[PDB]
Amino acid sequence: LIVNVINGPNLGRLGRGTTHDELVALIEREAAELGLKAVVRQSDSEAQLLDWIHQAADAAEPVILNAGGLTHTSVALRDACAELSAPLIEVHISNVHAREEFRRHSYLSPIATGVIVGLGIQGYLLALRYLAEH
Amino acid sequence: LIVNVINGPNLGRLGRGTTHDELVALIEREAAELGLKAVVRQSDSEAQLLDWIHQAADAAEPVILNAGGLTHTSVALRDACAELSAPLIEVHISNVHAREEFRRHSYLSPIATGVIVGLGIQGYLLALRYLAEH
Amino acid sequence: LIVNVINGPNLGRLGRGTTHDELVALIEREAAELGLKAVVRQSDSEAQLLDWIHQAADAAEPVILNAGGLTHTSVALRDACAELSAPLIEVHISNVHAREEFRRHSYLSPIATGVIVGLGIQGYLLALRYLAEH
Ligand SMILES: O=C(O)[C@@]1(O)C[C@@H](O)[C@H](O)C(OCc2cc3ccccc3s2)=C1Cc1cccs1
Ligand SMILES: O=C(O)[C@@]1(O)C[C@@H](O)[C@H](O)C(OCc2cc3ccccc3s2)=C1Cc1cccs1
Ligand SMILES: O=C(O)[C@@]1(O)C[C@@H](O)[C@H](O)C(OCc2cc3ccccc3s2)=C1Cc1cccs1
Repeated sequence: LIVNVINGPNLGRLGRGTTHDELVALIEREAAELGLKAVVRQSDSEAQLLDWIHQAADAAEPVILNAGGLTHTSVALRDACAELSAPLIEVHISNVHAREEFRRHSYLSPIATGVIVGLGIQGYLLALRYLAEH
Repeated sequence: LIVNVINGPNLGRLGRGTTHDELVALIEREAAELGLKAVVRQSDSEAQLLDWIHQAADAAEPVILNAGGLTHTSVALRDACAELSAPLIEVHISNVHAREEFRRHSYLSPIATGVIVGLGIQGYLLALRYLAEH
Repeated sequence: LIVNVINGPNLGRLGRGTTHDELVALIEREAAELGLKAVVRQSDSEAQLLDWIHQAADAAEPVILNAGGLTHTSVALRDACAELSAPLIEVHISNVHAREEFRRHSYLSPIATGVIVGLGIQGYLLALRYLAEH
């Protein structure tokens, strides 16, 4: 049943139209409809994100991760994620391939099961549906 | 009146001749002379720096930012700064163009109003004077 | 007598055969045999690692540093380490030259006294022995 949705730096600033709290609500509702339980967490702290990934590794739970800027920069986060035995779906709200070159490189994509970008907040919901059907 | 001066990693080690406390004193005095209030904050924690940038975004206040090593490495910090509606002045005490190649690239400069480097601690004071006259 | 052994992100996950606690035990025992005192610390937080490096700088104590993913990414950590007056030995358990290209670049190596990689946990013990004989 359990899927961990982990949001990284700046994701708490969503909507300041959809706020981060509203995103949590949308994800939780969709998870319920799919027979899952979504646990949604956000932090601007890499160490906090690492701890949540460690917990998912210990629990053998899947992760939907939007790491924000750390996607492009953090080897530590990638390496934490490499311990996950369950699927890892990388999500970006924006199309990271449509702006600065540096955003087109992700440390996470090579070790993720898959990646969804540019489909807005629905990307999280589509990631949930992937996990439900697998 | 209010200008946020935000110092990143290692800036607390200044003078260990001018210490970070002495830098705060110099900035506060100059701000007073210019009819401004400077709020000076330093942290080695990226998450703390992000929170201070978020607060400046919410308050529509300008920021003078010396991000230390994060200047060259942090997309998360750049992205937080992109939310600022008021001016962002990037400051470096040292001339970052006169040593290692990696220091000559800043994630902040492309989104800053302007950048002052190599003028020592006076760089902060000159940034204050820019904001006062604008 | 005192050598600071500082472990960065993900090192707390060792053995989850040798756990991080067992690594601490092995290092402490070897330090004792060499007439040293090893102080072993681990954190997933860059800010915490920076504080431990600052303390070693203030105490003029040597550092054996395995920075984990931050080895490849953190200018802030490198810059903190540049304040150290005593030796800095960079250690990696794995051979960082035998996998992804990005692991073959270290911000720490150019400012370290030396570097040991790929010799497993014994790398820490060999670093201790270097410091003991110098
Ligand atoms: O597309 C993403 O999900 C992304 O992982 C791309 C990543 O390159 C960037 O650091 C980021 O962080 C930069 C941000 C921009 C922004 C705009 C409006 C409200 C909040 C935020 S946070 C985000 C996260 C995004 C969320 C929404 C659009 S991008
Ligand atoms: O020039 C800067 O302001 C800079 O943002 C350049 C940046 O590349 C570097 O990570 C850093 O951080 C490296 C440091 C060096 C140093 C030397 C003496 C006392 C404190 C510090 S902290 C600094 C910050 C600087 C402050 C003073 C000189 S450079
Ligand atoms: O070789 C190292 O010491 C290294 O600094 C290499 C570095 O590139 C990597 O981020 C890391 O962090 C990735 C990790 C992998 C792993 C595997 C088994 C148990 C724990 C960990 S943590 C480590 C630290 C390592 C420890 C053991 C093997 S690599």
